[PDB]
Amino acid sequence: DLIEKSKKHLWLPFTQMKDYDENPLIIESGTGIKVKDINGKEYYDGFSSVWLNVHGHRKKELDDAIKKQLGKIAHSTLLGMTNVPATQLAETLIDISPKKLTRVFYSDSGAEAMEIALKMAFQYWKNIGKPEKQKFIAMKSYKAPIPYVYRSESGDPDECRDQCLRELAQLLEEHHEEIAALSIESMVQGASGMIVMPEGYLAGVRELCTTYDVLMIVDEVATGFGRTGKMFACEHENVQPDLMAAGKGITGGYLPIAVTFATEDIYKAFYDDYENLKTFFHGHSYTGNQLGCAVALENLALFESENIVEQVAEKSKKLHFLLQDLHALPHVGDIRQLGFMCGAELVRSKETKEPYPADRRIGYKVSLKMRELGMLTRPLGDVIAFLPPLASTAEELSEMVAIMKQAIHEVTSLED
Amino acid sequence: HDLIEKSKKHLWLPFTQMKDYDENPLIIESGTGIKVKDINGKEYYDGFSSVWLNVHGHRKKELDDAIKKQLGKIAHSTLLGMTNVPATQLAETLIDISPKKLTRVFYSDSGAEAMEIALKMAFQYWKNIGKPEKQKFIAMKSYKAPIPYVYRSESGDPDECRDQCLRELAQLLEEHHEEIAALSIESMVQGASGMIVMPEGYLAGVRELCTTYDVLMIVDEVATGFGRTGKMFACEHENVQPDLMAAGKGITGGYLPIAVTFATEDIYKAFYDDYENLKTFFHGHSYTGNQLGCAVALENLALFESENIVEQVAEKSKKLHFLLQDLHALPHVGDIRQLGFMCGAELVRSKETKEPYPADRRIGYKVSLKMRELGMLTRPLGDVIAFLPPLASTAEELSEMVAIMKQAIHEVTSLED
Ligand SMILES: *Cc1c(COP(=O)(O)O)cnc(C)c1O
Ligand SMILES: *Cc1c(COP(=O)(O)O)cnc(C)c1O
Repeated sequence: DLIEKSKKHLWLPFTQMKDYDENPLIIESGTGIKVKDINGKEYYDGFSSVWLNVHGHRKKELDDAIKKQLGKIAHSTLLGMTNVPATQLAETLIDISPKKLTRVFYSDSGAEAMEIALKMAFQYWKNIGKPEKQKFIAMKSYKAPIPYVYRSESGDPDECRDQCLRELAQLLEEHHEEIAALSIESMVQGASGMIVMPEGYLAGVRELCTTYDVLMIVDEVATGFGRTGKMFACEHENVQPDLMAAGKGITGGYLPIAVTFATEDIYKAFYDDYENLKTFFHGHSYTGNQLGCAVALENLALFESENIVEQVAEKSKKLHFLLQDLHALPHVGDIRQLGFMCGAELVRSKETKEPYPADRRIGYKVSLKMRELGMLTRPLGDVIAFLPPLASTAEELSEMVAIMKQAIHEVTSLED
Repeated sequence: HDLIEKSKKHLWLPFTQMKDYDENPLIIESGTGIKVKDINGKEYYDGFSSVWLNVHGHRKKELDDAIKKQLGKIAHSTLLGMTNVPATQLAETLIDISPKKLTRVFYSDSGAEAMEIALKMAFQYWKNIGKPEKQKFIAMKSYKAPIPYVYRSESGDPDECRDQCLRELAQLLEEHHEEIAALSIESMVQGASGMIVMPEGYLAGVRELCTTYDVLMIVDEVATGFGRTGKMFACEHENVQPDLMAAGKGITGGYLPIAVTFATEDIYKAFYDDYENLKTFFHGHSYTGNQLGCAVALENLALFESENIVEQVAEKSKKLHFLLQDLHALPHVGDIRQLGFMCGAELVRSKETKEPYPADRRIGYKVSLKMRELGMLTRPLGDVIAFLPPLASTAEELSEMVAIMKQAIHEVTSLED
């Protein structure tokens, strides 16, 4: 009856509370890559608690890092001063980030880190006397398209790539003098349905931004910290962001810490005598929280000593083969994967690739079937996301993929 | 030495000119009670409660234990489409201690996120119920409307100031309410603007006008929340019932980032419907309802109960007032403002010009640096020296911090004429 109480006082993020009331779920504990509910039923953490859990739950080293920091101080401010763990973590993050990035600006969430990146971009140009550069390009302000090869007319990766790059170039051509920055997810569009960008695409946008003197903001909130088989996904194409947002996996999934990385050139445009009004007057009260910073330092220590990134890249090879036989199912239209970042797009006809009408709630229905079959994930429309913890074993991966295959079949054959 | 050099090499600090940090850096290593200790071993009174969030002091044993216990279960699992135990229990406790009309808890990571969520809730509320014209908001200082600043008003009278500002609000609402979704206001004290305490009856007046003109009242309790003004929430001072209320900072006793937007049932129910009907509030964050933060918040609220912090703040605030009135007598202290443990001393170049020092003399900053050498941290708000001591501060500690502040103020300010 914590259950009937839950229905009374909560308002959950991104969720229709009527859906919640009809199918409540309350998690009590976790161990390894499984979480347990208040009835004792276990589930594989098939989405890494929304793309942030790295080493599974109750990871000893992580538990210990927080316990240790408690023994010193939980929180002191970064407003006008600093603390030991935030400073140490800043140096460590800079060691592993793309080389052009030299500064760490903390915040609480990935959304905050992105918002800061945009404000930085905007004020940067104003600070250096170019107040005309105030517009933004959001790749899906002006908007420019990212390749969606699966639903393209050519079905051709680099045709699609080149055509999208041509359209961005046109946008850049006639408005660059007015544009402060372009924002883009690194390599994989998450919320859009785990859409992996064709080779050379991200590199191409970097090139255009440099050419037309526009700051490139790269969102690594989902992709960062090993998720795609590289520490940061922009390593796949050797891209150097001007500003880079990270969060989620940074703390191994334990606590809210997020970061906006900037280059030295951006930082110095705000560095001056106070009187000169160059200061970046933004931030948050919990910025650089010791508890969160302490757990992130140990998270990173583990990446190094557990060779997590190599292990992810290795395991991703067999994972691909498991997924392709998933492709065989009558309603699996497309399989998309980069590292442990995967999605299975569901469709009513794989020949015409016509989707189900949204009102058949296929994605939701699959997620519920997987739930009863003992696995958590979150659907994106009718794309079944699969983002297993980075510590997942080959065995655990094959078990999670099997549950996906069964749920998809059991649901979609009724067409639900 | 190299910690200090590394600090200058890779950090970009919030709300701070890094050149200022570079010439006077400060790195904190630990905390005990209401004191923090830097890496050189120098100790400082936490005069601003680590920027208005520290409640019981640092390394509060019960707080530490609460987090260790929760670690033994699970650190984080999602509230996206499901929930967890600590977040569920905390929500019930929060509803019990919050204004009665507020029945729903929507978690986020920060006070800013919780205010952003309140705005989006209000906007979509009106659209959901078929009045999409209600798309603007009022921000008290979107239309802006003025809050009473009694100290440098014509009359210097609270009632007169209150009544005038309410008259301006009423006219704005009379003329534009059909286009307005919500009004946003800090509860009783404007913090960042200089710890400006609202005159008696003003907040209630705002609530009445909002109700009268069908505008949702968003009350920001991020600074005032959790005992800071000598009530659990500041809107208790005038018995006001917000439509939406933002809370953060002190919620966890100052340990961890968790935040809440409270809503009424009428608001909640406008988003509750068959999914196909498109009433859903599609916003939120990945760390919403984080177990570690919710666990420490539950123990924070337990300690509020078992030590009645709120009554103690209200009691100690009486003597604090006397100590501040003493400060008020210094040549360059123009005004003293206080509600509970939420205080500011406004510094002026002339007491009955109340002419401020030119901003470029950096008086507030200079005073804050002098307090630092004197063993006490705070942050100035322009030339207002904020004083927001942890709620657990003793009468003796309160007198000690006020004395450092007094000394710092005359020491700096006597050299500026
Ligand atoms: C602290 C504060 C905020 C912002 O909260 P953050 O956690 O720093 O993002 C909002 N409103 C008021 C009144 C505050 O004091
Ligand atoms: C998670 C996510 C965000 C937002 O992060 P929050 O912590 O939920 O605010 C931003 N960008 C991307 C790519 C994300 O995956």
